[PDB]
Amino acid sequence: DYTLTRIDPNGENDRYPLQKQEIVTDPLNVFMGKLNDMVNWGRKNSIWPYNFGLSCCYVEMVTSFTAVHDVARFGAEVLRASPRQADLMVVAGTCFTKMAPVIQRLYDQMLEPKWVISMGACANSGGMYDIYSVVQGVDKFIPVDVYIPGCPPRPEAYMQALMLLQESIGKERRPLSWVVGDQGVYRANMQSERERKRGERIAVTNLRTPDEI
Amino acid sequence: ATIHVDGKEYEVNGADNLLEACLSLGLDIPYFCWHPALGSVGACRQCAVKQYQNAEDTRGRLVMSCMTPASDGTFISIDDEEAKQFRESVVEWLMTNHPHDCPVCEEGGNCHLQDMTVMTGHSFRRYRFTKRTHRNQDLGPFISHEMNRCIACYRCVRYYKDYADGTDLGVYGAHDNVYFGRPEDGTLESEFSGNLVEICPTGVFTDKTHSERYNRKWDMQFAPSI
Amino acid sequence: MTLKELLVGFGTQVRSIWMIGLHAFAKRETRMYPEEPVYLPPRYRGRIVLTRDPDGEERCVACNLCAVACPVGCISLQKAETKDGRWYPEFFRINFSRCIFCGLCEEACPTTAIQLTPDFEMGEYKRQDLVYEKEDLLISGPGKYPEYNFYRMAGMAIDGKDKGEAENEAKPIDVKSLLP
Amino acid sequence: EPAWQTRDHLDDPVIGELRNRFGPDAFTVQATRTGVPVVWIKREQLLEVGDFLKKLPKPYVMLFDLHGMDERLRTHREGLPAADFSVFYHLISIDRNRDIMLKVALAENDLHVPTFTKLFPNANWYERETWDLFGITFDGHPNLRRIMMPQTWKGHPLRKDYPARATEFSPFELTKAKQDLEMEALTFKPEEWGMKRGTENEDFMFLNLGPNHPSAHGAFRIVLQLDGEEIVDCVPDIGYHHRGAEKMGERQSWHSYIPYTDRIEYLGGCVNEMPYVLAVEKLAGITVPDRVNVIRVMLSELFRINSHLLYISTFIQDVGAMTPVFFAFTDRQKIYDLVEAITGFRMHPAWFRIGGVAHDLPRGWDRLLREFLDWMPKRLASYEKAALQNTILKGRSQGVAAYGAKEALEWGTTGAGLRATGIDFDVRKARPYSGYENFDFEIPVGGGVSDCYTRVMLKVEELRQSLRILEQCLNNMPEGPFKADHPLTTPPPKERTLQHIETLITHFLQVSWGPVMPANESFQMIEATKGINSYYLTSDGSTMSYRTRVRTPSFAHLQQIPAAIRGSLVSDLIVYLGSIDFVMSDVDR
Ligand SMILES: CCCCCCCCCCC1=C(C)C(=O)C(OC)=C(OC)C1=O
Ligand code: SF4
Ligand code: SF4
Ligand code: SF4
Ligand code: SF4
Ligand code: SF4
Ligand code: FES
Repeated sequence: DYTLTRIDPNGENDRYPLQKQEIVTDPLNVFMGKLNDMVNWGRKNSIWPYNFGLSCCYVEMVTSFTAVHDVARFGAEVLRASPRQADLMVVAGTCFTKMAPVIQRLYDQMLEPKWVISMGACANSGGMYDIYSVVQGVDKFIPVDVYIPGCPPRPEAYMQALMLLQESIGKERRPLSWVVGDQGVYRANMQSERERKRGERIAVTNLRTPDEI
Repeated sequence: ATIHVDGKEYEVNGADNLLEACLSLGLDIPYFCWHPALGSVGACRQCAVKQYQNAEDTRGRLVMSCMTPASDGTFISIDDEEAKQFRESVVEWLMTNHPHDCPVCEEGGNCHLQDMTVMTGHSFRRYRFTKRTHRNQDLGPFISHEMNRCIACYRCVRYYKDYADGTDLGVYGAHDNVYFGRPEDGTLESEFSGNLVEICPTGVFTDKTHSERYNRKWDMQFAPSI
Repeated sequence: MTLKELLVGFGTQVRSIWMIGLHAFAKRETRMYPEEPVYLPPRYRGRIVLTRDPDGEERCVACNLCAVACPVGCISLQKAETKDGRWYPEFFRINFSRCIFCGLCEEACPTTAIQLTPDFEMGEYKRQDLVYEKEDLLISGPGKYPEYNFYRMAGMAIDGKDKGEAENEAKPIDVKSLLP
Repeated sequence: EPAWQTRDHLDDPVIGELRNRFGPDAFTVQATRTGVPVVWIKREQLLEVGDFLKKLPKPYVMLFDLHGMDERLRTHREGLPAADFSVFYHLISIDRNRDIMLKVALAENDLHVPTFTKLFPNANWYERETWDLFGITFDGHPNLRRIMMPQTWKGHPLRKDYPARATEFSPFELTKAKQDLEMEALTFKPEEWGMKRGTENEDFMFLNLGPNHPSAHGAFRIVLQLDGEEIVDCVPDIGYHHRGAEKMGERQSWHSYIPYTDRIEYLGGCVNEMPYVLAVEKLAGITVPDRVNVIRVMLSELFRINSHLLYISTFIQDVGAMTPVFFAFTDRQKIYDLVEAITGFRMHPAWFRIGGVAHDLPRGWDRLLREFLDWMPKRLASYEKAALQNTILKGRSQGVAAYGAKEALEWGTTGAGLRATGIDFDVRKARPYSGYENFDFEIPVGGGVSDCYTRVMLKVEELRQSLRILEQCLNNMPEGPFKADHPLTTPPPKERTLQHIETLITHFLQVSWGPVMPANESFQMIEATKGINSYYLTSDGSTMSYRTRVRTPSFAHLQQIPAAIRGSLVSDLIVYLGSIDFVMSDVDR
């Protein structure tokens, strides 16, 4: 229940992303597993987002940074202006066709490990902008770890996606060093949130009427 | 022939009625009972326009454009206030008994009655009493029958009996209980019964074969074919 | 700069430091998601559901008005019919990776079947899972509108509601009736 | 006579002046619902007419808008000159409080117009966009290159034969060759803009200030030619936020386009919805009731306070003080409490309708409005004392990127910059709309210099005035309908839709095929959060817009940037970008 990705920027593959993915089994012993868990804990509790925004979704993400939401509580407020110091790229906005090589370049300039959250309907699929100048989803060329529906997602939806990314990071397998060992990145194939929440969602019967505050 | 419509001069065929002449010019007059292939009968009273004998006439008189020849020198107004109010009143009278059926009606989005309700500008209901209802008939595998939606425009019987020479469709009953259908349940025997689904301006006669896998007209991908 | 400008600037710097240091004694403004739940007002436009009438049947008559009213085109459904003749969606899928939560489908719904509900937590790992079929949309109650039944108003006959049994409907009169 | 009635505006004195100067056969007056005299002039007389309007006794000083239109599919062109394409020029006389729209007809083969850049220097970017999207050449333009699309783009997307949807073309496939090609095309070429690489003593550093820069307000690049830290020249590179919103206007029904209007200026919300619904209501012949006017004004002022809070806090953050943005976003959350309760959404409510608003006000809205009106003023006074009266902020902003009334007028600058130059021009007072004349509020004006500091403090005073308007909205809220009684009110009131058949029919057709707007041209200008925002709508008689032209103020302000910042330090440009009040959705549409 793991997908292994191996990157190959100079291989015989031109289409982005320059990577290959294969469904494998969990590679994980009594000490390497514990130290991998410690590295995953440290990485998931210190996620520095890239100060990068395309449209209105960025306004909601930085709203989550402020005092009324305080995403600092999760340890994810540091907000680096440099791609080298950033761990998380939030595609917060429309992937405009003119902006797509820029997004690819900025993703290339980030360093390992890196995660991608596609925030909002535009970044997810193109959203309402099925139009000549808009790429229909940033996952046409960027591998995406978490998708947030919404236009915009509210700041707590961005926080919920941050927690989802934390659970995905906490059970991933990455090279502990670049000198010795397997260097491919193993990501757990999680149960979908739709299937997880289906039981409590279908059981809803009555909601408040839209007539009061 | 030269006619005047709302102060605009037009060249028309004098052998045509005013409704077909004005529709050929691109003007919008609401209509139900007239059809180009069936002729005019003046039943639905929807196509009212105000007529003036001279240019220096301001009183006028409401006439049926489908029943009025488009002769030389006629003055008419479509956008007259009394004409617009009467056409809206005709739509409202048709709406008094019409069922609340558009979401579950196969004619929706393709319905001439919907279009003429919108075209006259009638959107407020003030009738508060009961709506008459009808049972339906089984008309065979091709045509589905829903008489609640009938506006009694007589198009079906005029097409089926006068045009197509069919014998098993007719109009029964009287005043506001007029029923359009067969004398009993059974398959419509005309080889051209299927044209009723386009002839009927409402969802009384609908395509049952399409109704099995129904979609609306806007969702359809069309092509010209043979 | 002048001496007065220097003294005034020193005073303004001192004032700024003092006011932020007094903010250190203030009540916190943070709404602590997720430990305290987000309050959403009742008409908040979040996750879309399909609802049921008070009799327990699904309200959706598969009229396709929501799909055409959607400016994104992220609703796809197909009409089907039961034996008694009621219309219902054979399938109903919503692409939530596309949906902008504008609420135009709920506004266009003539049966109050489709409703936007106060729920914003729909983040996913794979965006193919953001395609919600009818099994993930149809809830077990009326949702925001507790009493409306479209079929109680429609003239079309279904099971348990014959001709003449809808609201504001008279009983059908046969053309063979003896009364004039 | 209702305000939406078709008028030719022959009683406007500018028509008589043009008739006396050029003759009665030199131009054709078109009757519209734009509220503005629309005059078709010959292409050979365009510069003469523009010069004559520039030198009138009470002159037309601002080129408000300049764009094109593809008339080849327009079936209702009665009384109009024969045109395959056309270019329109919206000019404003502030001292007359009047405006005129000149129109030039063009044949398909001869798609060239004389450039307007000598008369109005802000015509440069408008002509670049008209060339980019329509393929209309402007002769004598100093640099007529693409501005919305990349340089390696084929075709002109606003043409009627260009496909709108991305799914018409192949899905986006980023390859190595394509990435190298578009990254080469994005690379700045200083020889194409008349810049040298340096002097003999030193080299100029060409710096990308964006698209990914903390001070660029979105997808936006300025290429700075730097001598040390001095800006020798700059080229603002826009079009990175181009969403095809006008093309989408030709692609959605009149009702289903409203959420797109929300995302034109994404900090504006209902403010962005207001000119579109007013222009559609002019097309539909709808006069909304008083309660609708007050509801729309209240939502507009709430979103104006929201946008101004973000603007003031981000200016303070750009100057260097990072604390007030936390508190200001808390204030934005108080506004969002009210806005979520009323509309069901935070950022893009999509809540205005043709003929009214989507729902009535929920029970208990006045409690939330009263809470915000009690919360706001102490917070604003705290921001003023802690940050805006700090002398380091004043030394960063006072006297920085300054321009006067002449520079504001020649670049189309509106909003706080224009009123900071001393010109008292606000749309809500000069051309009142939506019942704004029933509210008492002041329009703050500057002393004559449009500073960074003056623009920010003018927006602070505008925030206080919007608080006054909201107090009046809370205290005097009319009882009545939230939707007009017109047949074209889209959608109709929902309860009548759910129980009345004719209302159900109207709703059915309005949400599916769309409301039918009779063929006309309409225009609505409003005071948006960042300046003057306008919608120019052409109906061809269908359920879709034939042409949706959105004039946004941020386009003009970003074009003004190199004239006002040339010869300054980079820090001055950072403060200038913070004080313009722009978002790039507004710039690129
Ligand atoms: C970091 C602590 C919380 C403050 C949040 C940042 C302040 C608001 C962001 C302003 C902004 C906007 C709107 C913006 O659109 C933009 O472009 C993406 C920026 O540059 C990175 C911005 O800085
Ligand atoms: S998804 Fe909506 S809110 Fe987010 S960038 Fe797109 S238009 Fe803006
Ligand atoms: S016949 Fe027309 S108006 Fe009547 S229910 Fe069907 S679609 Fe509606
Ligand atoms: S069944 Fe149809 S065609 Fe016949 S009278 Fe009724 S509405 Fe007209
Ligand atoms: S909320 Fe808007 S975008 Fe989402 S399914 Fe409904 S109509 Fe479509
Ligand atoms: S508009 Fe309502 S009843 Fe019609 S198909 Fe959509 S959810 Fe079903
Ligand atoms: S169409 Fe003329 S009366 Fe029916």
